[PDB]
Amino acid sequence: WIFNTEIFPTVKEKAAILTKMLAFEIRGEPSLSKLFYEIVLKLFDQEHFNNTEITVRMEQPFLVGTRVE
Repeated sequence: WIFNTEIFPTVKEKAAILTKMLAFEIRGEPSLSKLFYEIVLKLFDQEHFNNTEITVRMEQPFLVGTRVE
């Protein structure tokens, strides 16, 4: 979903569906959370001075991602 451009009309729906994936470490699933923080890290990889993300990826899962043991 995230890593391509299409007629999906806004990126806030991608943001709201990806921000829900912070329950993987709360419920106790390490592998799904590892994949999720890998794709958040890849979203921050292909950006130097860019907004290929939306700015809520810099807000919640980046900051929780600096804590993930």
